[PDB]
Amino acid sequence: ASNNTASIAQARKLVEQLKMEANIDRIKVSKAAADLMAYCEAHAKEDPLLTPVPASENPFREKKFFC
Amino acid sequence: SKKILLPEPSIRSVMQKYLEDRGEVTFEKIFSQKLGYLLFRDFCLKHLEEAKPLVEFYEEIKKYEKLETEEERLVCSREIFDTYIMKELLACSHPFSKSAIEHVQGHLVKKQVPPDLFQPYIEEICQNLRGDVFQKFIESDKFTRFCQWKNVELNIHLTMNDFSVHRIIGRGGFGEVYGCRKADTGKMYAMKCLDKKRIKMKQGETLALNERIMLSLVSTGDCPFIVCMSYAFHTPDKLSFILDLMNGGDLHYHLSQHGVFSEADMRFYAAEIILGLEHMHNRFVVYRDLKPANILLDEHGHVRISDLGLACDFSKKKPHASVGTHGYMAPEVLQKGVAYDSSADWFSLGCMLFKLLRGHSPVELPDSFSPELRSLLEGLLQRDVNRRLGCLGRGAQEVKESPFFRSLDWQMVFLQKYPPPLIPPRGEEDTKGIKLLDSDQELYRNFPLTISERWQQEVAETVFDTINAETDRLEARKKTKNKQLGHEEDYALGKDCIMHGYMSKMGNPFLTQWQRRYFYLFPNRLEWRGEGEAPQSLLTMEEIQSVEETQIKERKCLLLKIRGGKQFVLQCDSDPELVQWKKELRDAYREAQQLVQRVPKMKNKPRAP
Amino acid sequence: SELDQLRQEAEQLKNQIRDARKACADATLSQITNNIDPVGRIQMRTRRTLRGHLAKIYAMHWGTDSRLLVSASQDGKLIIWDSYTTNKVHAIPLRSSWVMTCAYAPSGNYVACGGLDNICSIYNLKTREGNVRVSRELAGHTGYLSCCRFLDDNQIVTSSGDTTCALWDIETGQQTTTFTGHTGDVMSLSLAPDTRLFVSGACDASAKLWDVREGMCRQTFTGHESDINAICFFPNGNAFATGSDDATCRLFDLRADQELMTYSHDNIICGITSVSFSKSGRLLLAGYDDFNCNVWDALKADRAGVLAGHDNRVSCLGVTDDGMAVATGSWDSFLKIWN
RNA sequence: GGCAGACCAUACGGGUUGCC
Ligand SMILES: [Mg+2]
Repeated sequence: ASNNTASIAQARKLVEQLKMEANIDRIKVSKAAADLMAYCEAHAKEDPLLTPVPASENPFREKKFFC
Repeated sequence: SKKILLPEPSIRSVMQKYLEDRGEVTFEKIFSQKLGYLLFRDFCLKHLEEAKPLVEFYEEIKKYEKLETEEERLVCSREIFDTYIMKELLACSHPFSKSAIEHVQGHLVKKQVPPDLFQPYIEEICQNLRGDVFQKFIESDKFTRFCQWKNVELNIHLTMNDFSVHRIIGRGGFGEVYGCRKADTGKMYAMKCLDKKRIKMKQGETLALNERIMLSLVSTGDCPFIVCMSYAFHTPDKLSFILDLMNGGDLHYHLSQHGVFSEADMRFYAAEIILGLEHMHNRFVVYRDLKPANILLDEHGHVRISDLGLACDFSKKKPHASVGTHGYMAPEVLQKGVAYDSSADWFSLGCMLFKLLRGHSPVELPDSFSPELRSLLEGLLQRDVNRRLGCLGRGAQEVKESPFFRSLDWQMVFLQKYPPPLIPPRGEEDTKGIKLLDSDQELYRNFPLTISERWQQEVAETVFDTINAETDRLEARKKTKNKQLGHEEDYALGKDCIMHGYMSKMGNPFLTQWQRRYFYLFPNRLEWRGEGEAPQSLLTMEEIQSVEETQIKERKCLLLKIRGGKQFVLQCDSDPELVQWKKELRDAYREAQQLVQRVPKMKNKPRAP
Repeated sequence: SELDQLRQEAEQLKNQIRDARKACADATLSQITNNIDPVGRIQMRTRRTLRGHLAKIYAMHWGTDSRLLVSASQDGKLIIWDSYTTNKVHAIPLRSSWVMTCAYAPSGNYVACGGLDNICSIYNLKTREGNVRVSRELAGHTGYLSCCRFLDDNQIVTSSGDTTCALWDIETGQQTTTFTGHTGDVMSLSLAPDTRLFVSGACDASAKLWDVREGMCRQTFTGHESDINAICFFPNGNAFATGSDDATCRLFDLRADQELMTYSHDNIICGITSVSFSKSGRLLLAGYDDFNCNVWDALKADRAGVLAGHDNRVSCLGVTDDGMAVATGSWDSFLKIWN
């Protein structure tokens, strides 16, 4: 008797973990889409990748006075 | 002029490892090497202060045993006690044990002064000094200096340009004896140069190999009653053994000058050979050639032994041949299919002793002799083995405790203290039908090697100190100039670096362009630098397949098998360097590449056909 | 037969927990997104040429002040560069050449890293002098150090090759709590912006969420076929995505508790090394094996463009906090920037 | 018987051809 109760504690630790994850209330797929679609569309205006910003405002191109 | 120049500190990290894998890397096996004592004292005295008192202690114990008389031994025993033993218990920093002190205590009030009086302490001097002191020495710049010296030991390979010959002093057999000098330092040695083409002619290749092999085992610890070999080498047309050199002459030549010899005269001289014989018998060798003509003398006049020639090993395989000078033979060697041992020398010795008295050779003895000498030479020259001396169990000691050597002590003879009875003064084309074969040059490997010890002495007397400082003199002016140029703490400082050193790569396997750079080994890479920069050239261990050695225009060099369908070039300065790279080099990459498979991020992409 | 009473009560749990997910799931993102405007082809230009590291580069990290970064490389050194000028601020060698991950503090004052030293090594940039020195040595895990991420200049969390993460207190150098849960070796971990939550991946092919303060797992995410190399978080603190040696990427929501979108083109065989979102979040970038990242319309899952320029495996990447440009760590020993 | 040569020893002088 050694690995009998060793795998049991692990198997019991599993059912503890399974019941933990099942507890949470969930939300439908349409709810997440809009929240984060709207988030993307809310902050899409202020993206320097999506909005290719002017050469001057861009440092790695040509921003003037540094140091 | 020519003078040999040391390597650099860089070797330490390379060398240190070289030794560690052998085992000659402890208190004893460094100290033993008298240099490894010298640099130890140079360290222990000048830098460490707990060691200094045990060194002047130890040095003055050697200057007690090596003293002349026994009456003057007490004068120095009182000089010692009051200080080196007493003083340390007054400051109470004497760590030495009870029974250690109670031996010297009881016997220095009893006053009896045998040389093994202070011996139980000498082992405790060792005892304490190998603890930390030894370790903390290792971490010294002198310990470094050693490595620098020791490399030069394993780099030493000899030529004929290195030597400055003066005269000639012998012809016989395969070659001729030259009285040589070492131009690097400056001392007289004996070159026994041989002409290679005459050995294949006579077919004396068994005896030539033998005469080499014997010199080594004999020439181990210093013994001034045997002309010891120092260095050995071969060149495409010559072969030479480098040994000690002496002026005097031989006993056959001075038997011509003086004539017959006295009792107290021969006693001294005869005592010289017995210890030479002891040194031969203790390491299992027989000379098989005991003769007055084959014995030399130096500027002082003390004696040694010459042409080994016929000396063959009795170590394990006894030779049953009829070998020897036709005259000084025992009745054992003469017989066909019968073995013998040291008896062959002891008989030849007694045969020689007669000739050093009368002048010829014939058992019966004369009239006007002394009582003790009859009992001696009858024992030496007895036909049986069991009845003869030196062949019962002891060997050399049966000669020692004889009534002839009764007045004389066996420790003073040992040091050339007894004076010499009299002083010596100081005022071709036969073989042109044999060529250089390739089956001949195959058996010349395993020939050229130098004695670790005998060389270490060569420097000790000559120019160790004047070089020591002169290299130090430039080790400062180097780092001084290195500082002037803005310093760099040696790259491989605090990291997990293993070792580093020097090597020469050819820039690309195509041109004839050698560039030499400095290298740093790592667990996962190899970098290297030139004269000034910090590394900009690189090689991983992932990038490597395997590593072999190879001959390059007769030079053993390193191949660096590349993963990307190519190869790389290398070369070293000294011989051993090459090695210690290879060992941890071969391991580092394999263990590097071993654990590449176990990691998911670091791995090579899995193969997919 | 209690081991049997647990296993048969697990298959019923697995199938019933997954029915709770699929009872919620009726429509997909592709349906949600198909309506809105497309991205258009975003094709950037190389800007900077960071000659520096000689050996292969692994993990990097972005300086919070959007002009600096620390980059780890096999060469046994960690470099800090000025992205604007092309000047190497400082060059530092590690005590152990087995490096894997590098990090950068939020303040931009202290820094951490490590690898097969099985240790997170940490330093200070500006001591009471200027010469850079080791601050502390962190040990605990038996295996290697996969990745490490800061809380502030007093706490931090790592991930290791003994299949566990751990929180650390800088002051002491002791584990605040421990995060046992993964069976496979842990690889990449991602911080929450709020810094009270975190997610991580492993070789078992699962993603797990973790309550930071407590010290336990909250959710299990199954889907990926092969080893899960990369991971990153969405700005709002309730969404994240990952890359893998399967040669696909996936997206996940937390309240909803499942996979959302798969990013699988049929002309893609090689794996991802580390992934990252944009500021807006719509853009996802995967550290591909073919020496260039591909952009993804994280909404529709269409390929936007590629950053061809490297000549060897792309090991990692990152965005500036202000979304200005993109770094790229690669095995060709180079770091280029794109905008 | 002496000398000379051959064979060998050679950091050394002791062990079949020709000539009186
Ligand atoms: Mg000889």
